[PDB]
Amino acid sequence: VVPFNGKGTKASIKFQTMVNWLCENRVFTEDKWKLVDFNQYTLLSSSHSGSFQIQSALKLAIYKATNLVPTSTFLLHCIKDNKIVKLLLCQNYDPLLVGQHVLKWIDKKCGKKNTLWFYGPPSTGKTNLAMAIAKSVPVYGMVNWNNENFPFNDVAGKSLVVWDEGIIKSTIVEAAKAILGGQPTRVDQKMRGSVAVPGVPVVITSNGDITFVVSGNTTTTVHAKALKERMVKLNFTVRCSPDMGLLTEADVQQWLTWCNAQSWDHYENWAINYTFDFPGINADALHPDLQ
Amino acid sequence: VVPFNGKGTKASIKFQTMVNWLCENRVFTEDKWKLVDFNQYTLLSSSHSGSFQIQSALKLAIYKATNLVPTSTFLLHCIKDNKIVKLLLCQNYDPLLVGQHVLKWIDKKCGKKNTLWFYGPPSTGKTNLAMAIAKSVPVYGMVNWNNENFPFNDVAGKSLVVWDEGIIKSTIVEAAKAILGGQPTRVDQKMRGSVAVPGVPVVITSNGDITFVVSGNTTTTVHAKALKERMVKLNFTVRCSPDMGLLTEADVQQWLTWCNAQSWDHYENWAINYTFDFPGINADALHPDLQ
Amino acid sequence: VVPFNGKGTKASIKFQTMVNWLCENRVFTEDKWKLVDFNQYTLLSSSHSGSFQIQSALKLAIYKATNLVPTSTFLLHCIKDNKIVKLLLCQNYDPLLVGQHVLKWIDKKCGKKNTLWFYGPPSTGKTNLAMAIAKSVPVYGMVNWNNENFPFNDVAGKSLVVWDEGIIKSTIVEAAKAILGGQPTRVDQKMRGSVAVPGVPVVITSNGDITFVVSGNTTTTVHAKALKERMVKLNFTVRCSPDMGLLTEADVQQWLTWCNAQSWDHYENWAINYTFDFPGINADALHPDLQ
Amino acid sequence: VVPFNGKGTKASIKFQTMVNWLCENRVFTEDKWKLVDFNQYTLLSSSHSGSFQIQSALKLAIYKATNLVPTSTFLLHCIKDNKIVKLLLCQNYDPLLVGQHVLKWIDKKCGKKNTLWFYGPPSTGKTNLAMAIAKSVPVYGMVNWNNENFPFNDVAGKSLVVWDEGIIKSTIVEAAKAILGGQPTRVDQKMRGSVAVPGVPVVITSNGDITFVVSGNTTTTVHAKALKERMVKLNFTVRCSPDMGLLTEADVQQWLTWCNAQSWDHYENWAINYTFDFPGINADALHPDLQ
Ligand SMILES: Nc1ncnc2c1ncn2[C@@H]1O[C@H](COP(=O)(O)OP(=O)(O)NP(=O)(O)O)[C@@H](O)[C@H]1O
Ligand SMILES: Nc1ncnc2c1ncn2[C@@H]1O[C@H](COP(=O)(O)OP(=O)(O)NP(=O)(O)O)[C@@H](O)[C@H]1O
Ligand SMILES: Nc1ncnc2c1ncn2[C@@H]1O[C@H](COP(=O)(O)OP(=O)(O)NP(=O)(O)O)[C@@H](O)[C@H]1O
Ligand SMILES: Nc1ncnc2c1ncn2[C@@H]1O[C@H](COP(=O)(O)OP(=O)(O)NP(=O)(O)O)[C@@H](O)[C@H]1O
Ligand SMILES: [Mg+2]
Ligand SMILES: [Mg+2]
Ligand SMILES: [Mg+2]
Ligand SMILES: [Mg+2]
Repeated sequence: VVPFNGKGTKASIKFQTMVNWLCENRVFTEDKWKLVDFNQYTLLSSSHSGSFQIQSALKLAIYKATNLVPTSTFLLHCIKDNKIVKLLLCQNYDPLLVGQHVLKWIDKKCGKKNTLWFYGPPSTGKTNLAMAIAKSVPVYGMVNWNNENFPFNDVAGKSLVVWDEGIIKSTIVEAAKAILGGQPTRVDQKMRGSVAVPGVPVVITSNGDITFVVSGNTTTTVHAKALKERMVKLNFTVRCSPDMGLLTEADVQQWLTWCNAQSWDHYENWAINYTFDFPGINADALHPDLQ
Repeated sequence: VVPFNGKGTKASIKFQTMVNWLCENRVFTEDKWKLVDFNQYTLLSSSHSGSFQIQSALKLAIYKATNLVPTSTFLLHCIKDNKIVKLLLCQNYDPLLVGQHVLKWIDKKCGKKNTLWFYGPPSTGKTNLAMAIAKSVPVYGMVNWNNENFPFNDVAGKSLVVWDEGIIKSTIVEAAKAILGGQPTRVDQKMRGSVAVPGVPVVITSNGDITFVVSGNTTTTVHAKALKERMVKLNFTVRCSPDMGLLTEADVQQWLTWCNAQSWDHYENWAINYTFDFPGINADALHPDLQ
Repeated sequence: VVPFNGKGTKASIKFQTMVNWLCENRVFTEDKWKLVDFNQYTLLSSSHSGSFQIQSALKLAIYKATNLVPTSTFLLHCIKDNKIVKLLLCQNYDPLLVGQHVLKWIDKKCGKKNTLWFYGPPSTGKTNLAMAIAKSVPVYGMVNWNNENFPFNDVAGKSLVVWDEGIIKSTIVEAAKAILGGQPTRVDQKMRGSVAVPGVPVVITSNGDITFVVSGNTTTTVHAKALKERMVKLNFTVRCSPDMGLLTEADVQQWLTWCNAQSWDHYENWAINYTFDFPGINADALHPDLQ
Repeated sequence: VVPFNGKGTKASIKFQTMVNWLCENRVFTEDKWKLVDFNQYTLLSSSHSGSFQIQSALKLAIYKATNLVPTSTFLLHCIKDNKIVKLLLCQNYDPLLVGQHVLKWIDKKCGKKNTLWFYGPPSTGKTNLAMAIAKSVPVYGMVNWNNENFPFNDVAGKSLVVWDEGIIKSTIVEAAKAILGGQPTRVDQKMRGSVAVPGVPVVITSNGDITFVVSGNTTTTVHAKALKERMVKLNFTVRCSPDMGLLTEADVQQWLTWCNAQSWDHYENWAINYTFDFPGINADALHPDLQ
């Protein structure tokens, strides 16, 4: 489609430049704008026009970051000292395959297996890898912030949804299957006009088996197969020492950048058959620098 | 206290004999009365007096069974062929200590540890050992039968309460802590005019860990300590042939009688300080009749 | 169990004789009692005692008919001229096998398969063959009489439940799966206090496929596997003559009496594995009497 | 069917005699009993037993009069002077045919044509003829008495239902089709336990075409065909002078008794296939008495 030949004024060009600046510097909230540039916010908020422009530019930046640019782009751009690879080696997992799977999963290139699940016993490194990952995406949401009766109230405009120490009830199990597999909600179909558009990755950490759905004062098992069809499970069964601090965006960015450079030939070999359980660590097919 | 000098008539003695028969024949409901002796039920149901007497005698027999006679008397009435012993041996547990603890627990002689917990993965023998105990006692009740919002609605007049594959919610945890610890409910305290209401033993089977209380869409571990003060845990890990069938009342009675017949020296050594987790079988402490 | 040695009076014996008379003559409602014997009803209803006795005897007779005497005895009491065998032959079915299956089904001896489904184009005999078994049993109930939101109100005390031109909605599918399989509800288990409560046979006639569950304005197939495990399906294709005539209980009694006397091996050879579709006719194995 | 062995005492026999007296003398309400025999009512109301017996006898007499005895028997108890025959001659109708049709319709022998409709212009004798036939039957009801939302709430136990100056709305048109066609409501089937327990004759008088069903603020015609099927119509197109007075029970009884013993041929052919409109006179075939 040939773009419309409409020509803008100087104010429109400056507004577009400000939107580009907002998207470039990963500023997506009013508080972040105040913390990053108080001068521009103060100058803009002196009139009605600037107040309208702030909201309009914020919305446009959200849309551009979550719809027009791949999420992995806000993930990229000597590896043995990284904390992420050491953590993934402690729990006997291959860092390269996990990184490639994360790269493919955050771009909605894994099919119906839209959910990533972390499982294991207390202090084993789970809300630390999930929340480092979440802090590197442009916008992320959480199920804990939302109301109990509406756990999926706000999923549009987000790059990731985090469910921390979560359990699935029979009241919402029908809705969760829609969001854990990537199926759009009905209202998203209605306003967009198509049958499937938005999509959103989901990451879950828990201490117990979420395949068991609580019904009343008891538990059922009839929903196990459908839930297992849509998840990839990792076992964090090795406790970690308190010698490790918080995981930061730089560590995960470096880890993913290093993973993206190496050979991908192994990954699609697994991609013929996506398994519920992630493959375990090997030694014949390990990366030479990781030894 | 010297009993009152009241003298009964022929009808009173007949009614007392009927109550004794009802209590001795282990019949406590109208349906079992019709099934066992339809002639007497039909003869009584011919007038208002007989209809009143049916309900009065049923209530009196229930009270006598659940309050005046210890439950362990009903349970009591070669051993290799017993399925209970083999099932408990396959699960790395000593049948003798388990039997002694069951005998002491059903009589409310364990203190604050009023709950028995069976934990383990699918088909390992748990709704089997529990519902043969439930049928070995005069009257038992289920949390499953009760309403969702009132799990502990009916506990008066019961010798046992069974919670099958259940989960503890945060909206009912306050009543759960009281009922699983043997603490009498406030309504019974008010109605009976005393603070010495006995309380009912509880048995729980589950696939997951019930010390993680379901709150909202997450699980909390704040109560995990307190619950551990009121429960004894048994792990059922090994699985069992699909050929062994329903376990029966005769097997439970024989196992409990044989357990009671032996010595009672090792139990009170453990009873000095009760442990949350039931100890496993010992290599040399096993009874000669079981080695 | 030795029955209670209590002895009844003359009035008790007369009441028991009246209950037996009510059972023998298949009188289970007040209107039928008035129609059959107005003299005894008028004599009894002259005082409070007789009015109480009427209801007591009716309840006892219903209970004895439903729970203490097998229903097949009420059905049991040349064959080429019978209408039922001709109707079942027109639809390419063996009347002997159908009769034996009906006899085993009405006594709750089929396990999980408690439902009988008649399906086909209109005017093919479905209501006729089903509402003749219903009139042959002592007491029968109808799903159509009950409320729309509560289709399973009166299922206790019934020998058969009839669902005519029925469709399964998504709101009642949970209770429908339980009732069609012969399992009891929580209320029945709690009131009886026996967990093992017998179910009631169900017969359904319909013009469409009832495995498609109505949800909203759509039909779904997520329950089509559990429903087929509980049902036996017969196809009524051949249209019937416009002067077929209303079927009579005597025809059903004659057909079932003839079927019960014949050999059974051709039934339990198939009864190891129950199929969703009823086996079709076989001229080689057809009984020589009705050739 | 054999009556029960039970025989009554003196009190039971006296109660049965009192019930027979109540049924014979056409006393079916307490006010009628006080008006006809105040002495017996006063002696009965001395104690609780007589008060119970009064209600029991009234209910038994009502049931006997409305279920065990044909209605026409209450109606079958020179001919020029009769007012009914003169009125029917002034309306261009054959009195013999009307009498025979009334006799066959009061006994529920007309099939689906359970309703009788009188239509015509103001003051032409219609609340007259219809309320003189209702005075002859033991017990009758009226749609006027009942609530507007539930016009057919109390129809059990009546020999006739009168709908005076009526009109059919779209809210109840489904229920009326049951009453006007003679089919039982689901409540009657539920309580009695059968499929076709009762059926009540209906008589309707109106000044307009009742086949037009009122819907909202407009009129529909989609229900006309069924109403035409379930009804028989007469045209009272001639008004009457005010000298004529009321129509009594004696006139109706004499008219119906006279029509009962003339012939049953000119009706028998018509009963082969009923027409919506009642045939008019025919001087070719008219009875010599009134000719
Ligand atoms: N805010 C923090 N600052 C420093 N170290 C932290 C912090 N949070 C967690 N850690 C460390 O990270 C490791 C695991 O913590 P965490 O990732 O929260 O565990 P987890 O498996 O998610 N726990 P749990 O929620 O109890 O099942 C431990 O070594 C902690 O000491
Ligand atoms: N109804 C039954 N009839 C015959 N045998 C049975 C029955 N139920 C259980 N069994 C036998 O008992 C074994 C244990 O079953 P069960 O006691 O139900 O296990 P469980 O651990 O409670 N199961 P689950 O509820 O899946 O955690 C089975 O493997 C069968 O061999
Ligand atoms: N009341 C009746 N009296 C006489 N014959 C009847 C009666 N009802 C049905 N039949 C006959 O029996 C046959 C079966 O009719 P019926 O059993 O009502 O049909 P059905 O299979 O339920 N049809 P439908 O409900 O339209 O799918 C027809 O050929 C009818 O003529
Ligand atoms: N209460 C009465 N007292 C005396 N005569 C009456 C009475 N009611 C009716 N009549 C006579 O019966 C005739 C018919 O009246 P009625 O039967 O009420 O007519 P209708 O056509 O049913 N009425 P409507 O359509 O409501 O105007 C009258 O013209 C009177 O002669
Ligand atoms: Mg955590
Ligand atoms: Mg179990
Ligand atoms: Mg039909
Ligand atoms: Mg009028």
